[PDB]
Amino acid sequence: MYSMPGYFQNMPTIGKELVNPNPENEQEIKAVESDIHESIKKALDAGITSEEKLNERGQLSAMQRINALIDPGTWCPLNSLFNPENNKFGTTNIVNGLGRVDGKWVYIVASDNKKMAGAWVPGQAENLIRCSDAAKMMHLPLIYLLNCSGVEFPNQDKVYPNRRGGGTPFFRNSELNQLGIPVIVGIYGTNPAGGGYHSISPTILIAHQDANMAVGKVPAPGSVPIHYDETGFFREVYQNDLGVIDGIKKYISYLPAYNLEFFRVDTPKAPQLPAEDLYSIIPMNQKRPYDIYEVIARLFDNSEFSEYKKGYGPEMVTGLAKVNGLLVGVIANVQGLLMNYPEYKQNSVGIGGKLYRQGLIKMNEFVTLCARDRIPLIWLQDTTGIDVGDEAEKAELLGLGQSLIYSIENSKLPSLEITIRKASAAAHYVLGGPQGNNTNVFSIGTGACEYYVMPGETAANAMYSRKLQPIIGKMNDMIQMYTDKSRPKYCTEKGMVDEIVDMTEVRPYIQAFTEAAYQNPQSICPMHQMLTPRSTREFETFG
Amino acid sequence: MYSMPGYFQNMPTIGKELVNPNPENEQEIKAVESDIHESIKKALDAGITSEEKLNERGQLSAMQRINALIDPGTWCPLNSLFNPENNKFGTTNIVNGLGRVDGKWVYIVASDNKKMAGAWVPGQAENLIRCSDAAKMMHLPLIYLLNCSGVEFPNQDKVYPNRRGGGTPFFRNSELNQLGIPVIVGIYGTNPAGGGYHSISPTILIAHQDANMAVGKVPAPGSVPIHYDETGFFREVYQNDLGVIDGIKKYISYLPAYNLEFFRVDTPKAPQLPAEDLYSIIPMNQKRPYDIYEVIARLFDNSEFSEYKKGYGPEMVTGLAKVNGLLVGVIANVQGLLMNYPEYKQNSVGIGGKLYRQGLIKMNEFVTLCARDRIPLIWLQDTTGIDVGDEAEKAELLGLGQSLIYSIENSKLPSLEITIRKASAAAHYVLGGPQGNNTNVFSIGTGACEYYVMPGETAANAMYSRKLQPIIGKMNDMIQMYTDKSRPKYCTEKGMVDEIVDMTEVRPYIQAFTEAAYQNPQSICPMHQMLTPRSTREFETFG
Amino acid sequence: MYSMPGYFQNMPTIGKELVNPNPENEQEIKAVESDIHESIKKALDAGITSEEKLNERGQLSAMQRINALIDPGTWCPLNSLFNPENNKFGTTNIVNGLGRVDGKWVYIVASDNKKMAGAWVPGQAENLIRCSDAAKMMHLPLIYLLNCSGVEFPNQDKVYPNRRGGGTPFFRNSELNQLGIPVIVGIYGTNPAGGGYHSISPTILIAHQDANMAVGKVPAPGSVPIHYDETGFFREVYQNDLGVIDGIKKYISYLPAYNLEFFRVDTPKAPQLPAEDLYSIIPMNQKRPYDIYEVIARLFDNSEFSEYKKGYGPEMVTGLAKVNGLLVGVIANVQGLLMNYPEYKQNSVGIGGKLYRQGLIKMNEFVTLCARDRIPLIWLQDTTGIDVGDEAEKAELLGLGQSLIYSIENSKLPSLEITIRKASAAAHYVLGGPQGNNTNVFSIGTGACEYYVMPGETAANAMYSRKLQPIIGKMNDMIQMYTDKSRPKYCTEKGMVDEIVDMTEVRPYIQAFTEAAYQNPQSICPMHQMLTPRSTREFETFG
Repeated sequence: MYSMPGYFQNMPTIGKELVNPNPENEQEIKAVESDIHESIKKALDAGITSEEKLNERGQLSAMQRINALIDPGTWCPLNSLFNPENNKFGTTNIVNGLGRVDGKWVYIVASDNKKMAGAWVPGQAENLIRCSDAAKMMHLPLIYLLNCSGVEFPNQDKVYPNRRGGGTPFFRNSELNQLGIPVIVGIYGTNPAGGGYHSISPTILIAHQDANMAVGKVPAPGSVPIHYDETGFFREVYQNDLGVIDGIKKYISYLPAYNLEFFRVDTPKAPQLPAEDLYSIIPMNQKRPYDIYEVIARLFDNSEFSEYKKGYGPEMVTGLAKVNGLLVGVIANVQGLLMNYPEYKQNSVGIGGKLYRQGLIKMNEFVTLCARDRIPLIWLQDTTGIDVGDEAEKAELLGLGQSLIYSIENSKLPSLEITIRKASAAAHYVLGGPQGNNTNVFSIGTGACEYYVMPGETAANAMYSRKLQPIIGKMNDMIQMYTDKSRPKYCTEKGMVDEIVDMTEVRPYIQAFTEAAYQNPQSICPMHQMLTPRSTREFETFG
Repeated sequence: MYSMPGYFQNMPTIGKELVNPNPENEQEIKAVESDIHESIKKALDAGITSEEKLNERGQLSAMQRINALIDPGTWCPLNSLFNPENNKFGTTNIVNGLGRVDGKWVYIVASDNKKMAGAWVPGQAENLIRCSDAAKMMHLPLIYLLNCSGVEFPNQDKVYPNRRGGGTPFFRNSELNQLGIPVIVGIYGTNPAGGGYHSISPTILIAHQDANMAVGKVPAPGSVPIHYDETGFFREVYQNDLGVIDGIKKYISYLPAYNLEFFRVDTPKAPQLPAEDLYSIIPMNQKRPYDIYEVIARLFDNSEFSEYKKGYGPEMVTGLAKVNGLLVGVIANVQGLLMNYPEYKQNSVGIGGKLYRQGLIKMNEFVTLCARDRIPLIWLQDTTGIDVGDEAEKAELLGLGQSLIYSIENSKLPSLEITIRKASAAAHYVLGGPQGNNTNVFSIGTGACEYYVMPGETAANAMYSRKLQPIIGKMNDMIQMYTDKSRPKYCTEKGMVDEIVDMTEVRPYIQAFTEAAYQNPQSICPMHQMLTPRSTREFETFG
Repeated sequence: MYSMPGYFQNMPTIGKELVNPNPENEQEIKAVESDIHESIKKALDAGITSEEKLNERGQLSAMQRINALIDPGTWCPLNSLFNPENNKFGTTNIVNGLGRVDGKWVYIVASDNKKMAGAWVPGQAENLIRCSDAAKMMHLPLIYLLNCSGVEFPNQDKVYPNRRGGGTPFFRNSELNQLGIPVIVGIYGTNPAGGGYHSISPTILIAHQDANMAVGKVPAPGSVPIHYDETGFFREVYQNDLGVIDGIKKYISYLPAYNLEFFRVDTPKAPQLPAEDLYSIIPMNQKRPYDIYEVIARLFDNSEFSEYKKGYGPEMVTGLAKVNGLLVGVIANVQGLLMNYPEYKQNSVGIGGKLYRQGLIKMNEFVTLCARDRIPLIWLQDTTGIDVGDEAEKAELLGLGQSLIYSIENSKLPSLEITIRKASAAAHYVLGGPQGNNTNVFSIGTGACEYYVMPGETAANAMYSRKLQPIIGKMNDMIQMYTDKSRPKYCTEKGMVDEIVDMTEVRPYIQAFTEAAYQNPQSICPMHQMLTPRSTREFETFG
């Protein structure tokens, strides 16, 4: 009951059973992961009010609202620790991510009512734009669990004005609507001005009986007697938080969505090798290489993988894989030394994690093929950059990196980026990096990830070279600075990567992304009209 | 030789001769203006190298390159003092704005080679995105005068990574290209990594004989012997800065552009009343009202203006005007008390600068009419917000403000916003504010402008009310804070408004915007098929 | 002064000097050509009034208006003999095609005022839609030389009503406008109803002093005293036909257009081998093969050609060429027997003109590559179909033909199709056939062309096989029928091919198409970001 089994089923299998486990490496990754989890716990509990205190007053917390809304085990948080402006509570006062509601993936934004009743705080507008952008790119419904008191008077200058401030999301909600993407808001508590516009901008308004939305024992402006009884802007009103959630569930049940079976090329299948091995496979020792095929084997269905142009551009892996039976294009760095590579140099060894002419061209082609086939791209980054020097320049490397950018921009397909370890240099950008604002929905990273323009020592040796012990002290300060400012938690705090996820969460996020991309795609390529599988086949049989 | 003179020529004239000039007011505005000019002067001269020193080494400064490129008197700088991250030199290391080249308006970005040879600095990516966005919205060619050494090692974390960092503009350049908007780069000096990608991302590459672009007495990687002789990426090479500029001029001469006469409905005509009167008309005393018609009379052709729905929504002026013979829709706040207004209240007086039901609906309609007619919108803001209270709420004010946002988002036309004085509350957003990222090309402000969520005293009285002398001291601190953080220079430094312009520069910026919007529009409504003029007429004759 | 000379200049040259000329073949082609020219002459002179009689009355003919408008030698007529409904005068009462005006290519439609003063006749709406569609696809200005008396009362049922009747072009003109494509009308004589709407629908209205346009010694409704003096719909009025033309020239001079130099990769160069040899090269004996490279050598610049995947899919030629220095992708059938081909059969010989797996995939890829690179496609058809049988079916031939359709539809680029000889079967469709209404601007054919579903004898042998002399008489009748209904003139009369052009006119039409496509393209791929040249190179060097 699937198209072209000859192409899409019984694909080459990859990966080996993990013969030599590494407990110390696993220990190190999990300690990054534990720290992430601990920080999130702390950030979610931070504020001026507790879950307990809110509950007594009649209010669920953001997470209680989310957990009430979603199918169990489907919460994929993003921007959990996003806090670029260093808010004391450690958050942007919203909780956001992907969740599934009776089988339909939705993008969720929940005001954190522990923190000045979900007030605007520095960094929040940016966080919200990342949410609407994800919804836009995926053509995925946006859900607000809204409890927003608007602007705090001390810091209005950082939250009220400007191109990408508190006013942008209301336009972003109109754009979503004009693109045919529904926004659904559950309206809680007092929402004047900023919250009022967050309340009115969505497609569907579900209100709490005690909630209000307004421009700005006299009742709070724009309560239910007004926005239900008079204006009719509140389409439905409910006694309590859970009723509002169930109202939301109801309108979500109304939303268009494919039965994903329509797009499957196979029965969903678990990987053949366990994800827990990733804790041994992906080295915390950034100098150590690993086999990327072992990672791909553990993230994609049945450890199946159909490689595009294997042997050409061996610094990269590009090929098709399946996620819950759905087609994705995977683009992943190869680690390790590459003998007699690259081809434009004599007697040379190539460094895995770097980009050369063939990998760039191979990627350009693959993106373009997947673009045409409407197959979403998942990028697995572990990169140290593009090859440098005049031999690299003559090999067109600069133009090829940019060609890839162009190819990506041309794809107009939702894309996921996963930083396995290193996100560095121009390579981070061109490898479906978060800099492609039209394509990259968001990015995630493992506990083994790190982000920099270039390595600490490279930067230090560069800026201080012209010293031809105190200078060596400045150099090592810079190196440690670069280390400090490239740790997973710091990177996600600045939003360089949207979420640091556990090794056992990577596939789930891939599953969430892929199923959300196929939920209601805006463009289709029938399987029998797909070019990637054919060109892939032809390369294997013709040379 | 123009369509429908009966509609578009001999429009009602507006404005009176300035009978009572105000030298003190003029003195106050010009002192803001002088401070702006002084700061710009200082910021342009700041850095590690002088114009003199660069010239000797063979390099023109950003401004010398710009002035060499553009028709005299056509430079309309934007973001001159944009510096949200507080860079010590006071700039984002680029100089940007609109310029005209042999009659064709272009968007210009010039690396400031006085400042670490045009290195990436905090705030620069954002500044650059404002440039590409303007080019996108207007379908206007983007010109780089590029001299970019890439990343400074101390601050890479603030400039290299993230969704809207140093990598975004390369995607933004690809998008421009895919939208059919050409990017032209004059490549100066050393451009590794970041500069390399700034060099390769454009459509046309004009290089200086000593310039280089690269991924990253051995020659600097990717010099002319490489990118001219080998790769051919440098399409043209020139001996000197001026040759590069002339190369750029040549490719600009190749670009498509209407003779604006095609779109004119009239001979360009100067306003009938002089702009210097604006210095008396627009009060620096923010409590004093003024006649907006006196402003509109001095900014638009022949002081002509064709008002839409005069008498309905008297808190707003909406109507058609001409800019160098071209049709624009003007939306401007009315100042002064409005007797027996608004209509949903009894025995009431309306405050000019505020938005009520009729003005919102009138604006919704006018935007929508202009959208259909492909007439670009110029918004003149002097606003204190939307009417508040449950009578305002029953009058649908929240929904109408949002309707306006939707209408704006629906217009998909380039729009200019000019803050005459007050940019405050939700009103700033909905009045074609910079929060509409798809529509507002940029925004400008006069020396009389000020930006806040709400007035200082309102915020102070709000946050401290529940004190039922030291508290009054905290309140007055906040008030002074709000004043500090709402001055024209501060607002433009944070990019709340892109440029503070002289009263005598407002029309020129309007002329630059309008002519740039009509230079190569992506959509046309023939004049005889326009609805705005007809509906306007019908309202005047039918009631 | 061009990008990447290493890729785009000094391309492999092709073709040989014509050693053995064939006067009889040349005689046969030219007799088809002479017949075409004679028929056009006759059709242009047919009607109720002569050029002489019109001139005396103050009216130029369609062709005099066209010749007055265009640069000499640039007229590329289309649909000259289009007459599907068998109008007695042999035309659709309009004259249409491509013309150049002071260097700007435009699409021209001229009412034939010899024939019931340019009245609506059967087939005319369809002819007009082919004109607006071409203008749309190429983003090329549409010019009406209008002299249209509207509907003839005897045949209103065939011209007035329905989805694609006399009313469609007015919507088509609005769409052009909304797409930013200007329509310019010179209005001559009496234009009531149908002509009135043809007059009002354009962007720019230039009227003759005695002309009128209207909904429907009392003056004809909507004369100059009305539509100039009152309504202002006539933007300009002129004394005479030539003044109107010069008015039109003026507004055309106002239109945006690239200097084509912007897009050139080389100096325009004539082919190295003369086109007159095509008269010997292309065999009128449909059983005889020829070398397609000899044709490509004579149509494209400097007989240069950069082949994509030479040796793979040898039934097709796909590669880049230059037309007046501009990049085009060429897709052409290979003639002759192909030893040991195709690959999915054993001990087989392939027939040139047929499509097999590799050529289909190669074409899919090339279209997709050119799509990404924004390189317009020129298809040279000489085809007898796609390989048949279950070996062809297992080789996915049906799915690959459809994949190609999908690829073409995905390209969203203007495309030209030239039927060198045979346009038959599904192959005609998939080879950038006129059935791709979003992509194929129009199609042209040589005097050696012929169009059928399948050959006469194939159809005869198919329908009568089950006769297991009078039946052989029915079969030969059908064969002769198929011959009758597949001749160049008949095919163009039915609009199967838009124009039959002389062998020496093919390149000129290619030059007209290509320059028109690059005049104002809606999307750009910078040369250094193009993938086709790189993938082409990589195939040559890697295997």
